[PDB]
Amino acid sequence: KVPPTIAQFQYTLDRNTAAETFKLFNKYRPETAAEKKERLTKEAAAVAEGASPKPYAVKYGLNHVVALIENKKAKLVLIANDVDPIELVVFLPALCKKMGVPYAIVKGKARLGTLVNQKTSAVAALTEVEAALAKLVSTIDANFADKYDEVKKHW
Amino acid sequence: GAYKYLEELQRKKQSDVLRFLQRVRVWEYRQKNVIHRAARPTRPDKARRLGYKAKQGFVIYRVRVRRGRSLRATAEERVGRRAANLRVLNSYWVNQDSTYKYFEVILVDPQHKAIRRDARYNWICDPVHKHREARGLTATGKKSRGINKGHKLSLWRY
Amino acid sequence: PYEPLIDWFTRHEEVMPLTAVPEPKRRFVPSKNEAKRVMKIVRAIREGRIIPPKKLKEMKE
Amino acid sequence: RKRKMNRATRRNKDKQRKINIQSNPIIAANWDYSLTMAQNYKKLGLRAKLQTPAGGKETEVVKKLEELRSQSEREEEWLEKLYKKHGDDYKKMFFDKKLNIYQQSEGDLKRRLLRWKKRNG
Amino acid sequence: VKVHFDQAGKKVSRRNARATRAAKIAPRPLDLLRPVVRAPTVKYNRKVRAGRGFTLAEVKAAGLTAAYARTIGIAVDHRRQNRNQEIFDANVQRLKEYQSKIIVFPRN
Amino acid sequence: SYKKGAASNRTKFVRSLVREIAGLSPYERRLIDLIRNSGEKRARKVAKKRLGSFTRAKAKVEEMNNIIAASRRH
RNA sequence: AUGGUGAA
RNA sequence: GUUCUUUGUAAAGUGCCUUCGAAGAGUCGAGUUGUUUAUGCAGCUCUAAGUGGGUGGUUCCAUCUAAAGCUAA
RNA sequence: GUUUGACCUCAAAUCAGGUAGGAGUACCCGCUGAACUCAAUAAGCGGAGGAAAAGAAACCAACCGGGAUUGCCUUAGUAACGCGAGUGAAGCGGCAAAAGCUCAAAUUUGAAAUCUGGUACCUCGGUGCCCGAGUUGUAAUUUGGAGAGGG
Repeated sequence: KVPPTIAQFQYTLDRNTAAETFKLFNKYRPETAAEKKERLTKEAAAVAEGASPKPYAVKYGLNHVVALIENKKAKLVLIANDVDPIELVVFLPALCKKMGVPYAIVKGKARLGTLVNQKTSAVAALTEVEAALAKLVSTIDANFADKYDEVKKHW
Repeated sequence: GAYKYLEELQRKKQSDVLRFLQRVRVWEYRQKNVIHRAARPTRPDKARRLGYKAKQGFVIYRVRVRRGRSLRATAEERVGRRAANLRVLNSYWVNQDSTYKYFEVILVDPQHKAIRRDARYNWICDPVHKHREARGLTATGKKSRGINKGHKLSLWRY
Repeated sequence: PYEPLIDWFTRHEEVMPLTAVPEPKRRFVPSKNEAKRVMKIVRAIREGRIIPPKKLKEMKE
Repeated sequence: RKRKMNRATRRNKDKQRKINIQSNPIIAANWDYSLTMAQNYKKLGLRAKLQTPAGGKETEVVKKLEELRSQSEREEEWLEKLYKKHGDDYKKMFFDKKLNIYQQSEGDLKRRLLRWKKRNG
Repeated sequence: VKVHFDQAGKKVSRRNARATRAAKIAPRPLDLLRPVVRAPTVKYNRKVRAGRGFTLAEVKAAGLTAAYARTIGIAVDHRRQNRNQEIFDANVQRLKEYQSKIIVFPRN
Repeated sequence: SYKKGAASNRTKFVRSLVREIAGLSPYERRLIDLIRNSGEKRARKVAKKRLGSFTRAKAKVEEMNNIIAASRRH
């Protein structure tokens, strides 16, 4: 029988809210290798012949995502359920709850990574966004963090 | 980093979560062959602190050894025998059973150009390190040899 | 065997971050690690071994 | 096996003593291969060992006494633009977001501008 | 049964190796400066003896850096400390004399 | 030596979070149950046999009292 | 005793 | 020595002011059972700490930071 | 939208790029180990090089501290043991040589900046292009001698 600390996944965000979260994340897809390379080539050509606002992108790497967490810099955290090493993500929801940061779980690590170029991403987070982020956070809260606040129970 | 938390989580092995994980993984390991390739290390923190890296050329193996010679050294030798072209740099525990013990072993390919082209691991390609586990030069082998620090006929011409 | 867990620690929220690491200038500077690649591409273009992007379109015969 | 082999000459005994002092042509000029390492060092007036030797036992040095950057084009243009905009007012240059994109401190600004002026008067 | 028949041969080989290192290491004295040390075991404390390398404190007091000292061929002992002012002063004077006597060619 | 190994708050937080998420091992469960049903002396005597060094058992038993007290408050 | 040899 | 290149708001060191500031777990350890020249290793139940821990001798002191690895002489 | 692709895993190749068997074995590294305490000897097993191994202290030290590892003399036929046959070292001291160090470990997040393979040029490799590995972590910056951010 699964312990109460396990099975927190599998029970994940609903269809509509998950789709909305995916759509919101698609608005800040990080520049891919080809796009970054072509942009750098264009910049070099412009400078070689004849100073920009800070960029924004989704956070995906586990190490730096956790680094942003604990510092309270993570506005939202999205976690995959089918990750093979469960211990990598067992403590992440607990850390997010302790730090007071919204968090959510999704089914399919590959689908999580498809919005961040990489084949798989395990977890994802956002640092900056326009205004639908607050509504999405409220929906995620009311649908998973407060409705299923009894995750500590059952087996 | 996640490793800072993963190490502490793995420290409390008797905890419910790790107890469930071990009993879940024991059946999967048993269903596998005696020696089989592992796509990724089940204990990434341990492997990473053991000098293993995810770059190309690194291979993780797993092997089952009967319980009841040092088990770690026997497992290393067994994996090296099948993996003739690989070098058994180190191995570590992952799971134990009543009748069998499971130890994960990380292998480094010396023939791969990636391993030879970096100065941090090119030393392993030298012929001196061939069959390192056979001579017990690994961490388990050195410990078994008793290479501790401290207390723990000749005739000249005149 | 079947008992619930206790959220004794997951009930209060920290205010100050766990670490007071100083803020690095790089976070406030336009990606010097990227200006390095930009200048490398500039050097390659100067050497003539890299074709400007415009010539790529102008030579699609 | 030696019986079969008898049924690749290499000479090196003499070449293992006549070692050339290739590490320094200056020393080689005054070096004497007929003397020992310690004798040669004493002849050249140079110490042979920093520690007390075991057991029993300066023109050359004069010939050894004789032996004893700018801004990048883009950086130079940027510094010239800053100097034209503000001159010597480093405080104003510090807050000049248009040109001080990297937020250079008051010290680095002057350190670069002095070198820029060195080649521009 | 080991017999040291090659004693003369071993001495000749050692001398040849020393001469070869002298040819390779002509400007330097082959060895590195080492500090003066007092032995333990009061049977031997009365007699001073050489050491492995100077402590970081001694190098700092001498007016140079650990890396610069190493490039100047000065032995460094990171794990050794100073407990007596006499030995520290002797090491400082030795380092000062060595620095005054040495001449370093340019990196060219 | 010039470094002992101060917790620096970061390790404190990490270990507390690990202890909370991982719960209590059967040894810790029994220790707390006997504290609530026997006493500190009984807990120490049980730890001295379950664990190795006497000082390590004493420190863990003392820490369990605080863990129970603070945990039951909230 | 070690390691091999063969036989109805 | 001879040379063609030297560069891009590129890299390093040092003293001053200031803020931050980690450490190899079924591992040490412990009991037993076999080996060892009364150290160590191995099988096995338990298996922990980080102003913590390992080795020693005097009323608790001296040194070091293990459970990863490379390295000519 | 009962169609689909991803991710994870399991198989196949007269596919491309790669490697281990065997021999020698004086020396070396581990397992096993017999008899006139004999002996951690011999034989047997597995693995390597020109040396092998060890190597930069959870070392020795009770001193007015030494300071990687290994060899010689000495310590010493002493400490210690079986006091009985026999076994039997180690610090310090002198000699030959000396070298340092690398990752886990704290955010590169204003840019996975990393690398294998295929292709066109000049070839113990370098450049452009394409794919793949990579985020379940590839480069620089930190390995306790601390170290990082800034002025």
